[PDB]
Amino acid sequence: PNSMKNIESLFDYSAGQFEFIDHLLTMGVGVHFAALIFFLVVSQFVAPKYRIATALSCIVMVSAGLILNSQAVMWTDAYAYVDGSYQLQDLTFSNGYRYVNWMADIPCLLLQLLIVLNLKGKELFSTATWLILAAWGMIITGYVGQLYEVDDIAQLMIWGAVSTAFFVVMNWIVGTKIFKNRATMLGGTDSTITKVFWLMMFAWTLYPIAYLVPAFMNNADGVVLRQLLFTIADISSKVIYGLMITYIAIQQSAAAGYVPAQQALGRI
Ligand SMILES: *C/C=C(C)/C=C/C=C(C)/C=C/C1=C(C)CCCC1(C)C
Ligand SMILES: CCCCCCCC/C=C\CCCCCCCC(=O)O
Ligand SMILES: [Cl-]
Repeated sequence: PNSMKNIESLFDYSAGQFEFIDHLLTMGVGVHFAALIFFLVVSQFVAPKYRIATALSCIVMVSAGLILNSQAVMWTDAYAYVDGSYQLQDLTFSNGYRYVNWMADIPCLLLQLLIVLNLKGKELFSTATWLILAAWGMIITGYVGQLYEVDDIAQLMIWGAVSTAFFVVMNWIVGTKIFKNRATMLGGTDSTITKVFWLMMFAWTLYPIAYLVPAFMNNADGVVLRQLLFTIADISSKVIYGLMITYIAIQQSAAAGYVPAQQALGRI
C-alpha cells in the first residue's frame, strides 16, 4: 500500500546494507525490552504520586519494541537475495507504522514528563490536552507528507512545514512548563529536569532530519542512514529519556519520604 510510496521500494540492497538495517531494528527491540524489565522492577521503589510515570515508560518500551520487531520482520519479508542483491519481492515494508506508533508513544512520553513535574488536576489535564493535540497534528501532517516522498518532494516539504509548526508550538509548551515548574521539584531534580528538556530537543529533532532524507540522500545509503537516525532517536527519546524520568521519579519519591525509594537509593 504505502510501500510503493517510500523510497525503500526504489532500490536493490547489498548484503551489507540490508543486513545492517535488519541488525539495527533487531538491536532496537532488544534494548527496548531489556529496558522494559528494568523499568518494571524499579517501579516498586517509586511512590504512587509518581508511579504512573514509570508505567508509562514500560508501555512505551513495548509499544516501540513491537513496532521495531514488526519492521524487522516486514523488512525480511519484503526482499530476497537474488542474483547478488536483495531485491524487492513484495509490498510489505513501509515506515508508516512508525508514525502510527508515535500517535501513541508521544502522548505517553509527554504525560510522564508532566507527572514528575508535579502538575496535577485541572492543569495536568488541560496541559495534556494541548500537548497531545499539538503532537497529533504534527504526526498526522507528517504522515501525510511522507506519503509523497517518492513522487512529490515539494509536497513532502510543505506538509513538513505544517508539521514543524505544531512541533515548535509543542516545544514551547513543554519548555514553558518545565521552566515555570522547576522550583517545585524536590531532590533536587530541578536541575535534572532541565537536562531532560535539552535531550528532547535534541532527540526529537532527529526525526525531522530523518524525514528529509528523501530530499537530500535519495539512494540506498540514504535509506540506511534514516534507519540509523531513527535508531539513535528511538533510544534517546524513549530509553534514555525514560531512564531520566524514572531517576527523577525515584529521587522525588525519596525526598518526599517514601521508604522503598529511600532504601533503594541507599542500597547503591
Ligand atoms: C517515540 C517517538 C518520538 C519521540 C517521535 C517523535 C517524532 C517527531 C518529533 C516528529 C517530528 C516531525 C516533524 C516535526 C517534521 C516532519 C514530520 C515529523 C513527524 C517527522
Ligand atoms: C546514542 C545511541 C546509539 C545508537 C546505536 C547505533 C549503533 C550502530 C553504530 C555504528 C556502526 C557503524 C558501522 C556501519 C558500517 C557500514 C556497513 C554498510 O552499511 O555497508
Ligand atoms: Cl505518593
